[PDB]
Amino acid sequence: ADWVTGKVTKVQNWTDALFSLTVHAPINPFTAGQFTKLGLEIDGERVQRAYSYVNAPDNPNLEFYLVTVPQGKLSPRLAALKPGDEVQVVSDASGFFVLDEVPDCETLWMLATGTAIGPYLSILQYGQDVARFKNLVLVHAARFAADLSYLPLMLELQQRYEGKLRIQTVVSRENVPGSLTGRVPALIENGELEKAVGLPMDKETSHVMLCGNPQMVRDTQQLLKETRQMTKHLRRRPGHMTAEHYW
Amino acid sequence: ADWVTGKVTKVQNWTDALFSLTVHAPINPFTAGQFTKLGLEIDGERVQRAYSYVNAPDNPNLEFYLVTVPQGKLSPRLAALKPGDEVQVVSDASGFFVLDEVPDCETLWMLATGTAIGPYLSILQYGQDVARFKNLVLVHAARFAADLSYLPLMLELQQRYEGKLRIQTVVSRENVPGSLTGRVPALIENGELEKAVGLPMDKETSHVMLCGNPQMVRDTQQLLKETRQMTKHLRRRPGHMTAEHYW
Ligand SMILES: Cc1cc2nc3c(=O)[nH]c(=O)nc-3n(C[C@H](O)[C@H](O)[C@H](O)COP(=O)(O)OP(=O)(O)OC[C@H]3O[C@@H](n4cnc5c(N)ncnc54)[C@H](O)[C@@H]3O)c2cc1C
Ligand SMILES: Cc1cc2nc3c(=O)[nH]c(=O)nc-3n(C[C@H](O)[C@H](O)[C@H](O)COP(=O)(O)OP(=O)(O)OC[C@H]3O[C@@H](n4cnc5c(N)ncnc54)[C@H](O)[C@@H]3O)c2cc1C
Ligand SMILES: [Ca+2]
Ligand SMILES: [Mg+2]
Ligand SMILES: [Mg+2]
Repeated sequence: ADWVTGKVTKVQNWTDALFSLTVHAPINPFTAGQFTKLGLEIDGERVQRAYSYVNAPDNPNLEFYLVTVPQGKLSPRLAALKPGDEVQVVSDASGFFVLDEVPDCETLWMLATGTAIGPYLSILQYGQDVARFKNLVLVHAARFAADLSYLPLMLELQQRYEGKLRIQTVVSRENVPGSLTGRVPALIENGELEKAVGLPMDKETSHVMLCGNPQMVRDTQQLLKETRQMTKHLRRRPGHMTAEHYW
Repeated sequence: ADWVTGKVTKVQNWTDALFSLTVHAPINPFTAGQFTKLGLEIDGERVQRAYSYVNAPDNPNLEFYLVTVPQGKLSPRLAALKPGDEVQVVSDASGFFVLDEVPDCETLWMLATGTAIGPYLSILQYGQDVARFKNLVLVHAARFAADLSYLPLMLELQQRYEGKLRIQTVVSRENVPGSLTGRVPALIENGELEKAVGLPMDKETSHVMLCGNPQMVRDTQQLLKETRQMTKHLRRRPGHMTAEHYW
């Protein structure tokens, strides 16, 4: 896994914990939805972690949306980077959370918690290989309204897609006009998410991508399996769900 | 002003300085765009200030979007209210920043700084008397992206308006994907706002509503007069610009 040297060109601090890095690095071409590994030297040793590309692959402004994990090894050090700093970038991207691995369906649902919205933003900004889906639905769940860092881009995407892309934000406990409140699995189970979006999530019409918090991913997959007869998708055994856990 | 007792039902703290109150109170009917006055007793005397309704006239959740003016007489005390607390509400709404005072035109531009987005949210949520406008453009200018409190609602509105409504964010003090950087008058003058929105601002096609900071309001009015032969609108001298300053 050889690497190249990236240079930080922008640091955007969204909240005390959330930031986006913009980096220029001579990486190889990647597929929208894939991740690389970013690395710094910590206590005399190379430390690296996976981070998804937020940018479309044809945009050389590499962008990563991160949360500072308390007591985390690498994230606080990435949080300390300034424009002009170097960071190590693995030159070939990894991952199967990509349209190439998503079967045709009427409605493609894309569920993310927190910083796990990245891969959907890469995919949606790139805008290729989506003609075969009638509907696209992006659901961003975060703890507070203040944590929904890509709403302006989301307004841009919604307009671009002319009604084909439907977007819904979810917050944990706040009452926020325009957002749903609560857990993604609970909002699926009680019908509120589907009512808000105005499209069903079911085996006949949907594929569901799930990205980020393992509890959200696990609980949602268990719910859809037990209550909607929806299965994990495999090349050899076609199904309805594609997942990428962030931990 | 004849008043009623409101009960705070919800308080949403957006930022250290921004908050929205929700109130139940037996007010008289109001026109979307109008304001009332909210009041508290401070050192033995009744103090009150004007606040625009954010809610549509048929929504009993009376909602006000406020900035805490540091050491302001009333706003810090309103920021201290908690659900269940009482607040004084004037029962007859005031103001002429309403669609019945807006002349027919092709594109209605709604410009607001900071908390002055309220009257537009009332108008757009009620969604009446807008058939007559081919285009609606809502420009929310704030200092930082963290200050754009109603983006989830704006995204909801943009979706339901099926392309009629265009939402544009402007942030003066940083660069955020999907936002325009700068101040409203400069961005009108240099074509950026019109470029970002995708529609012209001119005397043939436009009416412009302006709400909030008096410097934004007067600088913009002066620019459009000198530069685009657009004038302040009156019943007796029909023109292109409607204004409401917040101080
Ligand atoms: C494919 C993939 C893509 C990813 N993309 C991103 C991304 O784009 N942006 C991003 O911020 N992170 C992303 N992550 C997670 C990232 O790789 C790191 O795990 C994260 O930055 C924490 O690393 P650390 O060195 O600071 O903490 P560590 O010292 O490694 O401690 C991490 C421990 O905390 C946990 N952890 C990881 N993330 C969180 C979290 N948010 N909350 C609570 N615990 C957590 C796990 O339990 C882990 O064992 C991704 C992970 C994977 C597997
Ligand atoms: C018709 C009308 C509608 C209004 N609607 C709202 C609204 O919906 N939400 C809202 O937050 N304010 C609104 N305002 C302002 C509001 O009436 C008060 O002036 C404000 O809350 C500050 O009062 P205070 O007692 O805390 O400050 P004071 O002790 O009276 O000091 C006043 C100073 O506060 C500053 N200020 C006043 N209003 C604002 C503002 N909104 N943003 C930034 N600085 C300000 C000015 O610099 C002013 O000189 C509106 C004003 C008018 C005239
Ligand atoms: Ca009229
Ligand atoms: Mg809806
Ligand atoms: Mg645009």
